[PDB]
Amino acid sequence: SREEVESLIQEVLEVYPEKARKDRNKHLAVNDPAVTQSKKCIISNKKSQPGLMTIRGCAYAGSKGVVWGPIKDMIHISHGPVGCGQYSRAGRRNYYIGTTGVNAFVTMNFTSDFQEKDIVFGGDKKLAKLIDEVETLFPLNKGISVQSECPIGLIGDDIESVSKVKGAELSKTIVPVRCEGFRGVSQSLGHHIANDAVRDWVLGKRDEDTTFASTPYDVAIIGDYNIGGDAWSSRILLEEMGLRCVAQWSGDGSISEIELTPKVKLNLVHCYRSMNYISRHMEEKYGIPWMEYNFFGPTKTIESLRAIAAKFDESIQKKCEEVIAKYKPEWEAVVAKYRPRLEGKRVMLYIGGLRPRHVIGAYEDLGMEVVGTGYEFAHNDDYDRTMKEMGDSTLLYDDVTGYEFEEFVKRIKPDLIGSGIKEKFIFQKMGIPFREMHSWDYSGPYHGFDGFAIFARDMDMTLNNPCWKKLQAPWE
Amino acid sequence: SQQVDKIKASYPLFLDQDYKDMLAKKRDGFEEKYPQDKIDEVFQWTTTKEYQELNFQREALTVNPAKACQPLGAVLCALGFEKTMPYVHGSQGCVAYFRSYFNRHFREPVSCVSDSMTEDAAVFGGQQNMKDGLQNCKATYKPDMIAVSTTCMAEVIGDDLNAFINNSKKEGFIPDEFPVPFAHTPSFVGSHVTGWDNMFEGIARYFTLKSMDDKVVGSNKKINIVPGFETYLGNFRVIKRMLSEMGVGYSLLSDPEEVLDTPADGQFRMYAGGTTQEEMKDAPNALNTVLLQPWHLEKTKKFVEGTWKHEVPKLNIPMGLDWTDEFLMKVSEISGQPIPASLTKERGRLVDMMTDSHTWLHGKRFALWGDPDFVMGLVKFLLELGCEPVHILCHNGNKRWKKAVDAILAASPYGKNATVYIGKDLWHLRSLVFTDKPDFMIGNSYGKFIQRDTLHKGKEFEVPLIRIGFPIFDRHHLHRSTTLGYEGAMQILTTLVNSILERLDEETRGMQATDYNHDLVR
Amino acid sequence: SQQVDKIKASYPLFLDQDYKDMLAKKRDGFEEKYPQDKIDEVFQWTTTKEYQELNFQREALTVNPAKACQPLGAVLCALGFEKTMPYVHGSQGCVAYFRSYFNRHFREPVSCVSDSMTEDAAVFGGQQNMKDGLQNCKATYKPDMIAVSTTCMAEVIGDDLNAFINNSKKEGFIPDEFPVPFAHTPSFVGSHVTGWDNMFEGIARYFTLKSMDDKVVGSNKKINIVPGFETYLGNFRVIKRMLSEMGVGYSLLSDPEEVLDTPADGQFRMYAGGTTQEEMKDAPNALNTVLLQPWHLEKTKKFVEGTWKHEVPKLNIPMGLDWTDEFLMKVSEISGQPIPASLTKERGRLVDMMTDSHTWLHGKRFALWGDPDFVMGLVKFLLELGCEPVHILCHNGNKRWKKAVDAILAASPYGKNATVYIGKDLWHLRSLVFTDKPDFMIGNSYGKFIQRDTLHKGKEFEVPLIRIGFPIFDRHHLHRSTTLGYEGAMQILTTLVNSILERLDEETRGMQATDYNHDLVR
Ligand code: ICS
Ligand code: CLF
Ligand code: CLF
Ligand SMILES: [Fe+3]
Ligand SMILES: [Fe+3]
Repeated sequence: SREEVESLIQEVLEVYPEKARKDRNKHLAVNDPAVTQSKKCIISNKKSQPGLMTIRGCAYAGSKGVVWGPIKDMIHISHGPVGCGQYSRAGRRNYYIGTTGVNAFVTMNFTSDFQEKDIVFGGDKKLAKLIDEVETLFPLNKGISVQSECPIGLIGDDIESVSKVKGAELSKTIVPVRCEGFRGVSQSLGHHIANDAVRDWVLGKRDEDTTFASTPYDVAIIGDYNIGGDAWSSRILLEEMGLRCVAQWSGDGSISEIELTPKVKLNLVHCYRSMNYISRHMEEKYGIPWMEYNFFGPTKTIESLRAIAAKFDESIQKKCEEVIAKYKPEWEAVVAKYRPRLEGKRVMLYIGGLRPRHVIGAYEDLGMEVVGTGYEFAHNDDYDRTMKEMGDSTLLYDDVTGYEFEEFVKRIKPDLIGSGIKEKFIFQKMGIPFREMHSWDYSGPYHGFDGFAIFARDMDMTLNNPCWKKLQAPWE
Repeated sequence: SQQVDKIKASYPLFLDQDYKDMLAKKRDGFEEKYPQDKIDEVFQWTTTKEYQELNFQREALTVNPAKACQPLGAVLCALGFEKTMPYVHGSQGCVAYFRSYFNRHFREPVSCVSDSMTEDAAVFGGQQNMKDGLQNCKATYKPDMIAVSTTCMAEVIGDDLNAFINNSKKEGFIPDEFPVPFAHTPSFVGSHVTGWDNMFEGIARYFTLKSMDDKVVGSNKKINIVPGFETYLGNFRVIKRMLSEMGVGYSLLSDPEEVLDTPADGQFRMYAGGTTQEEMKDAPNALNTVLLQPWHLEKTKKFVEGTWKHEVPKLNIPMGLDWTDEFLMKVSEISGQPIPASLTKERGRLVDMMTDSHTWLHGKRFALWGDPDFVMGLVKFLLELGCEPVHILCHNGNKRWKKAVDAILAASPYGKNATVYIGKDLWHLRSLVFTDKPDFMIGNSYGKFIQRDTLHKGKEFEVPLIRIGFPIFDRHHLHRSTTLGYEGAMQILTTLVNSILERLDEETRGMQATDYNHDLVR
Repeated sequence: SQQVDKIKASYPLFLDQDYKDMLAKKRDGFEEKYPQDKIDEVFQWTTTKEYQELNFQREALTVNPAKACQPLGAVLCALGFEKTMPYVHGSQGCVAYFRSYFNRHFREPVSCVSDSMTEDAAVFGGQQNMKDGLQNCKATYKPDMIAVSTTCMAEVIGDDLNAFINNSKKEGFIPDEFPVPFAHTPSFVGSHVTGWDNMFEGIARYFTLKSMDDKVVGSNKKINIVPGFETYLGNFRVIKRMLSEMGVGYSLLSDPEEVLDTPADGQFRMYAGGTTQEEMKDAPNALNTVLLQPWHLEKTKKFVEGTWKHEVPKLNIPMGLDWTDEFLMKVSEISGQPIPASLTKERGRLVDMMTDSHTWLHGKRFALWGDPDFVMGLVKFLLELGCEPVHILCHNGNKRWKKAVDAILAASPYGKNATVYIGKDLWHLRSLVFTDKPDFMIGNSYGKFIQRDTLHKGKEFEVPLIRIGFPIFDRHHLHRSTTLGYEGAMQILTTLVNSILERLDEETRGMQATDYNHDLVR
C-alpha cells in the first residue's frame, strides 16, 4: 500500500542532510488516479541538485541531438569545441534514407573546432569561412543549421548577423540556434529553442506559395523521430487508412516537408513535450488542428486510428475499420504466443518525456503490470496525463538520483526495468533484466502493429534469458 | 505485415514491398530530392583528386574529427584511484555525454558527477555549485577522494577552483582533511589525453608538493608506472604481469581496470580497486617513474622531474618487439632485476609467429589513425612486420611528434610511401583512401562509415576496417584486448593476418570465377 | 603481362582478359564440358530436399568425412611426454601425412618416425624392421622413450608389437631398461581420438601395471589430469592456471604444450617439456584422476579404475559455465581446498559478458560439428547463451553419446529444434544447411567449402563459418586459442558475438539501400 512506499521514500531521503532532502521530497510521489493536477503532489521542471549524479542532458542535446539532427538534407554545425559533436555523433538511431556525405548528413559531425584563439578573439569570421567551406565541399546540402554549444553564448558571439549575411550572400537558408548547455535545466529547453528556430526560419518559406495541390486528407506527423523506424511503421499504418502524410519531421525529415507542413489538414503530434510549441503555433497562425496519438500497442493503436478517422468522412472511417480487421490476426497471434511467457511480470520505467507514459498500453497488452514510471525533463502536463493511465499505489519520481533509483529498485524488486544506457549495466549487475527504452536496445521498431511483434519478442528475450539465473556461484 | 514465427527487426522489415512503395511515395511526393544521377555525379566528384585538393584546403571546417575534449580524459584518470569520484565543475550535459561514451565503449557503469551550473552561475560564478555539490557528493556516495575537473563554461568564466575548494573546506561543507585535488581542463586546448595528463599532474601535486622534505629517492625500491590515457584493460594487466614476472616492485598509478571490469554477482560495486592514496603519497620515494605514453604526459614528466627529482627514462611506448625490449631492458637496469626465462620464451614465440605470418603480412598498405603514442607504436610494429603504413593520421598530434614519427619511418625502407598528417580528420582520410587506396584501415569505429563509402564506389575499391583503438562501439568486449608488450603484439599480429586471410577468402569465394584460389591451406 | 610495380599472384593474374580467352578456348575446344544450364539445374537439384533424401540413404559412400585415423591421435599423445619419440610401425606415407597435417595446423615442427615397412615386410613381418628402426632412432635422435603405434598395414597382418620389442631388447638393439611402450591403433576402428586413448592406456600400462604393490591412493596429495585429444594450447594453459590458482597439486599427464610452442631463438628443439616418466610411475599414488574428455577416454577409464583403483568422477568437459563450475567444485571436493575469489570474480566477468551479449546472441541458429566432447560442450554453452543448435553432427560419435546429447537438449527449451547426427559426413551437413538454413556454422576449415556452396545459391542463403575445432588450416595462430574454462567461454562468446555483428555490418553496408540500419553503436 501507500504506507510502505512513503516509508521507503523517507528512508531513501534520509541520506540528504538538510537541503537536498527538501528539494528531492517534492519530486517523489505516490500515484492517485483521482488527482487531476499533479502540482499538488509532485514538482518537476526544476534545477537539479549539484553532486547527485543526475541523468538529464543539456539544451544542446535537446536541440541538435533531438530536433535538428534527424533532418537529413540539412548540414548541422556544432559551433564550439570538438567534444559535443563527437559525443552526440550517430549515438541516436534517428533513421533516414539518403546517401551519407552527398545528400544526407545525419551521421556526420560538422564542427568549428574551437581553440584558444577562437575563444579569446571570437569565432564569427571562423563561422563565415565555415559556411563558405561547407557550401563548396557539400553542394547538395539544402540548408545549414548552427547549433551553439556553451562557449559561444558565454563569449558573446553574435551568430544571427553572420547567418543572415551568409543567407543573403549564397541564397541558402541558415538557421542559428542558441542552444547553449547552460540555458535551462534539461533537454526540454533545447526542444523549445529548436522549435522557435523552426518557427522563425523554416516554417514560413511558402506562406505566399500556392503551387502545392492539397487534398482533404492531409496530415503531418510531428515529433516522430524514426527511432529504429517507428515513424515508417506509423506512416504505413496511416497511409493504409487513406491519409496523405505530407510532412514527417524530424525523423526521416527533409526541409521541404517542414516547409509544406502549413498546408496539411491535421497535425498528429507523437511527442507532445518536444513539439507542442510548434503544434500550438500552427493552430494559432495557420488554423491547423492537432491531436496526440499513441501507436504503442494494439489497443492504443486501434484507439488512435479510430480517433484520427473520427474527423474525416465515412470513407476514411471504413478504411480504418478495414485496416483494423486486416491487422487484428497478427497482433492476436503475437499476444497468443507471448502473453503466457510474460503474464504477471512487473515493470518499472525511467526514460524521458513522452515514452514513459505511452509504453504503458502495450506493457499491459502483454499482461505485465507497471509499478513505477518517471521522467527527467517532463513538465506538469506530462504528469497530469500520466496520473490517469498509471495504476494506483505506484511510485513516481522526477530527476532521479542514481542512489535514489538504486535504493528504490532494491525495495520494489521488479522483474524488468526500462531506462537509458547510463543505468543499463548498473541494473544488469543486479540481476534485473533491463531494456534500453530509447535505443530499443539497438532493435526496433516498437510502434504500430509491426512494432508490437518486435516489442513482444524483445521483452521475452530479455525477461526469460538464462543468464539472469546464473549470477550466483553454486559454491557461494 | 509481421509473421509471428519469424519476426523481423528494422532490417530487413523495411525491405518489404509495401515499405519500399511507401518510402518511394514519400521521396517522390514531398521530399524534393535531387535526381539520382546528380547524386552519383557528386559522389564520384567527392572520390576524385580535385575534391581532395579542395578538402585539404580546409582552414575553418572540421568534419568527422578523431579526438575528444579534456574532461573525458580527466574522468578516465580519476576513475583509476581508490574510492575516487570524478567531479566535473560545469554543465551536466557534459557528464551525461562522458558517461554515455564510456558506457558504450566499456559496456560498464561509469560514475561521474556534476555541479549543474546554469545561466545564474554564468553571471555570479559557480561557488555555491562547488560547495553544495561537494557536500552532496560526499554525503550520498561516500568517496575517499573527489577529483575535480572543469567544463568549458567554467573555463570561459574563469572560476578559481583552488579558492572555491578552500572556501568550501573553511565554511564546513567538507572536512579539511578530505582529499579534493583539482585540475583545469579547457576543452579548447588539446584533447582528452591532455585532460588525463592535467588530472594526473593535479593529483600528484596535491598529494606530494607540500611533503617533499622527508622524501628520499629509491628508499622503497619500487618503480612508478604512469600508463596515461588507456582504454584496453589487457594493457594494464600485461604491464602488471610482466613487471611481476621480473620480480620488481612497482606502483602502477591511476589503475582503473577494477572499476572497469567489475564482476556481475547480483550487486553493484561503484568503487573497485584503484591506486591507493598511500601509494600516491609514497611515490616520490620510488626508484624512478616510467611513463608509458610520454607524448601526452608532458606536464606530468615536468612535475616528476622537477619535484620528485626522478630521472625519467626516454622510452617509447612498449609496443612491438624493439620497444618492448627497450622497456624491459631499462626496467632491468633501473631495478637491477634480470629478465627471466619466461619473458624470453614469450618474445621467441612472438618472433615465431612473425616468421609464420610474414609471407602474408609483407607489402600490405595500411591507413591508420588514433592517439599519438598508440599510432607511433602501431607504425613501428607495422614496420617490423614488413607492412607499409601509407596514411598516418593523428588529429591531436603536433609538429614534434610528426618529426619523431618521420624519423622512425626514415629508419626503415618500408616508410617510403608514408605521409604523416597532423591536425586532419576522417574526411581527409576518406579522400586519401579514395585517391591513394590502401589495403586496410586501422582505427576506431568511426572508420566504418569510410568503409561504406569505399564500397559505394565498388567492391574493388573497398578498404576494410580493422578495429584497434578507442572507441569501439559496434563490437563487443574488444576493450579486454591487449596492445602493449609481446602479448599485445601477438594479438595485433593475429588480428592483422586473420583480416588479410578473411579478405582473401571473401574475394575468392565466387564459383567458377575466382574459386581456383579458394585454398584450404593458407 | 606483369608490371614490376604491382606484381599479381594467381588471383587476380588469371582474371585478365588474355587468360580469360585462353581458358574459354580450352573449355570450348577440348573439355567437352557440360552446358552451363545443365550445371545450374544440377546444382539447384543438389540444394533441394529430394537430394537430401537421396543423400541420407547413403550406406557405402562417405563424402568429405570429419574424422581421421587412430595413429594420428597416437602421435599426438606420444608428443606429450618428455623426450618421447612417436614411432609408427608401418608405412612411411602415414607418418608423412600425419606430420603434414599437424604442421599445417600447429605451424610447428612435428617429430615422428616409422620403420618404413615395404612389400617384403608385409609378406614376412616387421620384426627386423622394428629392430633396425629402434636402434637407428635411439642412435640418431636420442630420445629417452619411444612410443610405438601401428598403421592399418601392420594391424591387418597381426604384427605382435610386444614380441617384436622384447626380441629387439633381447638381441641387443636397444637397452633392456629403455622404455618402449606400445599400443595397437587400427585405423579401421574408431578415429584419431580412439588412437589417443589407446596410446595413453599403453603408456600408463607400461609404467604402472607391474609396479602396483607399493602404491597407496592419495599418497602424494595430487590429482592426475588426462586432457585427451586437445589441439588448443590455451586449454592446457587454462587448466594448469586454474589448478594453480586453487593451490591444488596436479600432474597433467600428456602435456604437449612446450613441444608445440617452441620459441624462435636461433636453435631448433626436437623435445621440449612434456610429462616426465617420474610423474607417470607416481600416477597411481594420486588422490584421483580427472578425465577432461571422458567420451573418448573409455579404455583409459577402465584401466584407471581397475588397476589404479581411482574412483574417477563423472564430470563432463569443463566447457561453458555450468560444467566449469562442476569441474571446479569436484576438484575442490577431491583436494579439500576452497575455490579462491579470483575464480569467482572470473565467473562473474563471464556472466557479465553473457548479460551484455544476450540481446545479439538470443535466437541465433547454429550448425556445428567436431569431436564428441567438444561438440557436446559447444551445445551446452550455446544453450546457456540462449542460442538454438539446429544441426549437431559428430562423425565419430556413438549411440550413447547421442542419448547424452539428446538429454542435454531436452533439458533446455532452446533444444526443441535440435537434431543430432552420428556417422554423417559434411555432405550430409551441406544438404542440411541448404534445406534447413541456420544462421551460422561452427567447425573446422573443411566447412569453408560448404559456405562457398551456399554463396553459389544466393547471398541470402549464405551460411558463414566460424572456425572452432580441428583442423584449422586457412587461418594463422588460432591453435593459441582457449576453449576450456571461463577464459575459453569468454573467447567463444566474443567470437560468436563479433561474428554476428560482422555479418550484420556486411548486410547493412549498402548506401541508400540498407544503410539505415548501419548503426555505429551495437
Ligand atoms: S523527443 Fe525526447 S530521452 Fe520526446 S529528448 Fe529524448 S526520441 Fe526519450 S522519452 Mo532519448 S521526450 Fe523523444 C526522447 Fe522522449 S532522445 Fe528520445 S528516447 S519521445
Ligand atoms: S553542456 Fe551540452 S555537452 Fe556540455 S560543453 Fe555545453 S553544449 Fe556541450 Fe562540450 S567541448 Fe567538452 S562536452 Fe562540455 S567540456 Fe565543453
Ligand atoms: S602408406 Fe599411404 S597414407 Fe599410409 S595407410 Fe598406406 S596408402 Fe594410406 Fe591411411 S588410414 Fe591412416 S593414413 Fe595410414 S594408418 Fe592407414
Ligand atoms: Fe559489462
Ligand atoms: Fe610456429
